[PDB]
Amino acid sequence: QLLAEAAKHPDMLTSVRPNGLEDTPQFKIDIDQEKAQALGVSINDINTTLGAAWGGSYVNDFIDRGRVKKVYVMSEAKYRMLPDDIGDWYVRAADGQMVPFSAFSSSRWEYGSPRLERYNGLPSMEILGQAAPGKSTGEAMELMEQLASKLPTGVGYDWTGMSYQERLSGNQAPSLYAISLIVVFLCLAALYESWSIPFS
Amino acid sequence: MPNFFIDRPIFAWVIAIIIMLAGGLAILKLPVAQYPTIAPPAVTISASYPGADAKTVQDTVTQVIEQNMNGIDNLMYMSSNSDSTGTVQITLTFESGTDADIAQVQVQNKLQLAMPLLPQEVQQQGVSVEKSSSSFLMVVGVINTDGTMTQEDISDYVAANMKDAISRTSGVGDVQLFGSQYAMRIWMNPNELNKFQLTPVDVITAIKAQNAQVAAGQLGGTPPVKGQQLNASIIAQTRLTSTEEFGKILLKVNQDGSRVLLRDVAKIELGGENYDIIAEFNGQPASGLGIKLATGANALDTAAAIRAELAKMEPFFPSGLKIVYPYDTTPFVKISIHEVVKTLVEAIILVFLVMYLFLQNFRATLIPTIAVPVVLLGTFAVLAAFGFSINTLTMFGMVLAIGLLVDDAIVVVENVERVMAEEGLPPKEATRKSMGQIQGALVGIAMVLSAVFVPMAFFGGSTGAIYRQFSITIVSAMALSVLVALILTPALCATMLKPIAKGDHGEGKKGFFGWFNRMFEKSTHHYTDSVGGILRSTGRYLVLYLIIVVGMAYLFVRLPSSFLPDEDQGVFMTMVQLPAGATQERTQKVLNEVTHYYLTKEKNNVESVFAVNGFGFAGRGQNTGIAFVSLKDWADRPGEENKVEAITMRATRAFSQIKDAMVFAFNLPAIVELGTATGFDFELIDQAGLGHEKLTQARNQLLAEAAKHPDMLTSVRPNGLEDTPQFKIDIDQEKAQALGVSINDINTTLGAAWGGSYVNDFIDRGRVKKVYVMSEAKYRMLPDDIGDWYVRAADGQMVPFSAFSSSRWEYGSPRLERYNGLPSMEILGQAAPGKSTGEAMELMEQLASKLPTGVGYDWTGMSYQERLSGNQAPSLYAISLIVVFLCLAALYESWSIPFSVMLVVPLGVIGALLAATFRGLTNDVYFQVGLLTTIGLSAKNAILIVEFAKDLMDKEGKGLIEATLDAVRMRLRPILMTSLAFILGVMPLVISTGAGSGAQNAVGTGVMGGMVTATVLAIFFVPVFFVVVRRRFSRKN
Amino acid sequence: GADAKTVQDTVTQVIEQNMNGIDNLMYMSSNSDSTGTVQITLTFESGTDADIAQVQVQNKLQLAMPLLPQEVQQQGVSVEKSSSSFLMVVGVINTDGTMT
Amino acid sequence: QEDISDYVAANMKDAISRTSGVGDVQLFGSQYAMRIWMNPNELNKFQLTPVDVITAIKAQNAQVAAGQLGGTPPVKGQQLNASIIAQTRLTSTEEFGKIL
Amino acid sequence: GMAYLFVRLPSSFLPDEDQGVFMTMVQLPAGATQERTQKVLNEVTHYYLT
Amino acid sequence: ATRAFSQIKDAMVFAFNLPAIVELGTATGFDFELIDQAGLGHEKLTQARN
Amino acid sequence: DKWLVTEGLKAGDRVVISGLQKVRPGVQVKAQE
Amino acid sequence: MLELLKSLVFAVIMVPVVMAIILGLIYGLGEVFNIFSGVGKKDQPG
Ligand SMILES: COCCN1CCN(c2nc(SCCc3ccc(OC)c(OC)c3)c(C#N)c3c2COC(C)(C)C3)CC1
Ligand SMILES: COCCN1CCN(c2nc(SCCc3ccc(OC)c(OC)c3)c(C#N)c3c2COC(C)(C)C3)CC1
Repeated sequence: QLLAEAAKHPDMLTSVRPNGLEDTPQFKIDIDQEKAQALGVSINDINTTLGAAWGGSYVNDFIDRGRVKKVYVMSEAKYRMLPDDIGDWYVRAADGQMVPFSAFSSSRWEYGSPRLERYNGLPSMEILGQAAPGKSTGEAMELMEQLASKLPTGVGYDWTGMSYQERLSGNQAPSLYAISLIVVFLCLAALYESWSIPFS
Repeated sequence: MPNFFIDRPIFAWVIAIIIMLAGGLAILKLPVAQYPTIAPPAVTISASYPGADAKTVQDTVTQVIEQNMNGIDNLMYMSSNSDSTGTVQITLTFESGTDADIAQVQVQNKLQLAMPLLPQEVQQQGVSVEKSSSSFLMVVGVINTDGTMTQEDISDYVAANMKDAISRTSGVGDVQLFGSQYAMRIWMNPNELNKFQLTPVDVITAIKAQNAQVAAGQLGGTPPVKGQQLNASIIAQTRLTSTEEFGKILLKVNQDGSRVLLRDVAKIELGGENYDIIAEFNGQPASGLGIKLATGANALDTAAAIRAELAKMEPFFPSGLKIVYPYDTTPFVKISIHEVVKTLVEAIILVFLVMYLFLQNFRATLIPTIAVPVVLLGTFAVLAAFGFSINTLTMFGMVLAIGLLVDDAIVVVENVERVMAEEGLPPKEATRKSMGQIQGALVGIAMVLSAVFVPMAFFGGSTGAIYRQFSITIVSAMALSVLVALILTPALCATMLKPIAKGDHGEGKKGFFGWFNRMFEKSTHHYTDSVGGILRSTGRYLVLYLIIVVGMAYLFVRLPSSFLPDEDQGVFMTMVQLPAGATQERTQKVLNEVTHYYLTKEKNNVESVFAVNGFGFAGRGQNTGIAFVSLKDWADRPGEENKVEAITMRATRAFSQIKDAMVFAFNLPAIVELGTATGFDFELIDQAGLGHEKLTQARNQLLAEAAKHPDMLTSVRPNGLEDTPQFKIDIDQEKAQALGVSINDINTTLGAAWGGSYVNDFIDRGRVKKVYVMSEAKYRMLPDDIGDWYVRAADGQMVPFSAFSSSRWEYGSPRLERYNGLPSMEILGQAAPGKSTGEAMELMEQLASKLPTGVGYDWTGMSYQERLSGNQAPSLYAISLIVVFLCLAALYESWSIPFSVMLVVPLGVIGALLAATFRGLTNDVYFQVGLLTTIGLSAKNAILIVEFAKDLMDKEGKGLIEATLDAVRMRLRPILMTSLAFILGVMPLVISTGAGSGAQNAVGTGVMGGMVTATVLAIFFVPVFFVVVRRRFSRKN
Repeated sequence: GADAKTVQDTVTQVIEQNMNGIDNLMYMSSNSDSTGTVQITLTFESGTDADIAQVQVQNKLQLAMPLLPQEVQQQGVSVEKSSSSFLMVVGVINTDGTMT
Repeated sequence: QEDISDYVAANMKDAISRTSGVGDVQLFGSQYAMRIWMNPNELNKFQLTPVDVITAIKAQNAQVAAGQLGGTPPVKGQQLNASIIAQTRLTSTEEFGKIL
Repeated sequence: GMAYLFVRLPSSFLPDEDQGVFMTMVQLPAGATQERTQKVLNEVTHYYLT
Repeated sequence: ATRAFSQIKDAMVFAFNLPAIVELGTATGFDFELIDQAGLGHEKLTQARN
Repeated sequence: DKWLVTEGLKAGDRVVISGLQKVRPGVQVKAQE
Repeated sequence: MLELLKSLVFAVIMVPVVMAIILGLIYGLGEVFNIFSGVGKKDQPG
């Protein structure tokens, strides 16, 4: 609704875009965990197989030109590309026989947002955007503040990063002229010896 | 050059008005709290090893940590404990003055010297290292009114929704829960594990494995094969998210699918990290926050927004959840932020009364009403560059300083009003004709005020942080009350005035004041007939004065050197203490009575009772318990009988009737370790390696020996716990393995049935919450239920514990404390009421000589404050005595000349010592500021009287006998306009009680009826102090 | 190699839940993703010492570490004062193609 | 030496390192650590490895979170609380002697 | 002229400095590979070098 | 000391004195590394030092 | 919630239950039941 | 604002009463300040 509200002002808000990525498909593998135990396999033979072949796993260090580098086990690339490559991974049962992942693990697909961006313990979705060529941020950020206060209470708008320091400039930089010049409005009476010369 | 601001006068007018908003920007920048950082910076390391007694968690956790603590900076006393709920709490009381943030991390990352040497359950549970003592801002009781939510049902709602959201709010530094949240309390039914031939190993080994998020891989990952167009992310076994999904955590299945779900061996439900705390709030169960200040203390904006951010949560409350505040810092100061401003406005009028007293004008009298509100907010502004805060030690420090900013206001307009009132010259020159002879004396109008802060940096510690809060307060009340009185106020004697007749005594004054202005003439001749008759009696009034000060030390030795008074802080803590090894059912049953006692017999005083079963500030457990008690505002209850000490002493009487519990109560300061007001707190040590029972016989011999001297060592009690029984199991190793078991199967059974073992975490509602396997209640509740636990042999035949685990009872102290790397015990103590603590500290040492080898003795709390300094009054107020001798000798330009202004020090302390008789308060720090407020102004009159005698020796050339007879007679008309110039400012300080009365009614009559010795009784002797100097040291012979 | 729905739950929600009253804070934003990377960004008040900050972040993280499921630090975590300005961002390339 | 180095360690070092003024105390010996001297012609007698000597000492000499009789939560209707002593970390050469 | 040409004067914070670099970011469909994103940065590099 | 320590065989016995900072020696004594960059190991670094 | 005893006590004896702080051996007892 | 109703009537009665007790002090005891009469000076250093 925000890009229904803020991207539809294309003159001023140029390229208002999100940061938090769209919900990619994620590949749920239902380890049908009783088959994954009735077949004879311990599941730690499975989660280590499923998660240090597809996964990539630190093992230990090694020495290389006298330098410590890591040791990574992983599947070779052409054996972890597809849901077909589920079926090629073999796990060992109790009695030493080998069982495939396609014998028990019933795969499927689901949503999932990779960039789960949080905020102090609150999930969030960051949104970027520039201002118009020839115009400024303050006539674009307050334009966003016309379009961020549209939403009801429940999902709030925050202004920070570069956006905090201009939200701080909007609270003290024209207000800098008050306490600066009033001291100057009181410097003159010391110099000119009258209340009325600071009127001039 | 003082008139460099006068030679164009509005060059002096505006600079004070510059302070009115260039300080006014910083008085809104300045944050509020009731109390500054009094406490020395402590570091509380809270380890937790659940289900293990003292001697375990002394050995597995505490001794490992205390071995590392060698190479850290600036500790006072590294106090500890180790109790039976498995908690360590070592407290590194550091040096005062040095910071916390550098000093916390120096002991927080060399706790990482031996984090692996701690067992991998306590470093799987918690070592939380805070930089805070017990200064809470407020406690927020969350309370279920209906009964649907239990106690622990509250606590995750506080954790998952409030703790983070309350710690969002500014000013909030630390947030605890008395919860904490829904750990998945895996129970175990040991007559169901034996059904399936399992142990608590395989329940753990499943849940550590079948409940574990896996590094699941990515389809189309890195690198791709050349020719890949699909990229997803795998979800492997998620951390399971339900009580029902742990239900189908698998166990042994056979090869034909005869499964064992874990819900057949476990009454799976959500629970707590520990049930060691059963809170209660008016009979119904509560959780609770505990909120602390952010360093950079904020209490105006914090608690106003802590409430305000809490106002977005009553739409989100479940059925009958209420929020109530059993404690709060701020309503102590939510009313004094307005009234101490409102007392000041009438104090302005009390100084405008002084302008209304003799002048009785309406345009020449606006000078103090504009001289005052410049100084009060500039007083904030300079300490806002010091960074210190408005507080009940500093707003009280400036409700005194509005007597100490007006006492220079209406003496230098009235010296100008004096000089214009015998020769009638206009104030345009009288602002110079007064200053032409005393220009080396308005560097003197704050010069004993320059001499009463130079050791106020020179107090260290807890009480040393108090004098600093009055130090820079009386330096800003020195500086910008004199830089508006040497510069502004002489220029303020030029414009708004109504100049007078030819030497106005007050000829044409018509009123009943004006006839009483001829009783202003009653003390014209009589105060001259005083000093003229004091000069005739100059030999018997010389020798009278050294024996009106014999009652000084005679009152001061019987004025007991106590500490800060017990304020009615609106709460009082009620401690229960059951017998040794009394269960949590009994304590709640006693806290049923004590809650029913504080409610149904004191409805009028007690707002409520937030009662925690199991918490002990003395030490947690099951036989202890605390009742946080909420009191009310004094607009709801009257009188001394409804103050704290009257409430608590009525309580402890009826607590003799409650059997099975040694119930009492007490009051709270900010710190809870200030002693017993003749306070010594004592850490008797073990040195040799005698164990604890040989150290215990030392306790049995010296707590008895403390009871053998009731004359000196009155209270004989330790803070710790009596040696409770604790239940040894002879896991019979040699028997056990021969029986066919392994030993690691035993201890993971025994240590996760009877203990409660953390396993891993699960995910409730997108929040990470613990998983504790534990035995059910009815199966770990007796020594008989040892035999119901079944442990798997080599082959898989089940083996009961009672086949191989004989058992026996024995002692054990379920809270062992430690001296710094050696065992110790917290011996409390009081000197007998109205005695010194230095002999009570020393007698304990030569009664610890009655105790055997390997026993040291050390101190903690305010006792290590006593260990560094007994009393810094006699020799470090000599540098408020000698430093007065050097400064005012510069004025008179003579050695032994300030020996006249040294004889108003007794005439200022006797007024302070008499207010301890006509009300009956003790020697506290606010009595020690009661000296410097009153000898701070006994000296300034003793400048104003006898520095005009320097005009009568270095401008006028009268003889010093009759120059003093002119220092009563020329000085005469300002005499009633100097002593009464201040003492009209102390007026609201009698009938104002409630919330710490004795700082402003006893010290109030230490400054109303205490300044009478310094204003209407010192000045009889002040002029003849000049001649009793200048009749022995006469340079006129 | 891990996911993102439960990289915030293994790693991030633990390090997020020690953040009791952050010393002169303005916001703490974190972002777990599909590569198993977490970047908890604690940004503080200006004028507050960045030197004490990286100290105090690992006195907020290392206030209350072993509320960590301890693999949180066993994988390798790196507190860093990421003033995300750089100096030169020197690239090192191969010209012929022998080195990958 | 080592008969002395613990007496420095168990008594002096924790008393000098909080003697006034003293910062870092660096002990120059050791604490009196139980030195299991294995004997490989006794291992070959009993057919063991140092693995089984380590696995036993990491088991029988292991302090256990033993729990409480009367622990929290109680059953409704309870009157007894105690703590349990499981296997204490064994305090002697003579008690490591009967490490099984 | 002051009061009308100040609130109508656009209120930015900092100008765009010609810093000699500019970052061009690419954003593929949800679930597009490192091969395909490289295949677009074939074009974008070929764009910025023709 | 050192002269009679020439008599002690089996050991290059010598002695010295402690300055305020003890890493210099005979009042000007410099100190110096010889680092390896190219992954040569230590013996080829030692052959550099030999 | 009751100990069973085989020796040490006889029938009809008056077991103290409530108040083991304030009762040292040899005090008057307001022995209610 | 009612304590400015106090300090209308109790800053006009508690200001003269403290002014009246000092009259009981400095004039009542001021008479006995002049009943005491004698010379006892030790002028020995001079
Ligand atoms: C092991 O716990 C250490 C915390 N202690 C100091 C803070 N404290 C305090 N708690 C509370 S209210 C309850 C907080 C609570 C909730 C549930 C609990 O059971 C889970 C629990 O005990 C753990 C405590 C109050 C008040 N009013 C006060 C203190 C502290 O004293 C005040 C008088 C300021 C008011 C509780 C005890
Ligand atoms: C912890 O060990 C590392 C400390 N190093 C610097 C200080 N240095 C020094 N150590 C010592 S005392 C060595 C004591 C000791 C005892 C038992 C031991 O067996 C475990 C042991 O071996 C470590 C050492 C002294 C002296 N005097 C000095 C220095 C150094 O010069 C001095 C003149 C100060 C005298 C010893 C080495």
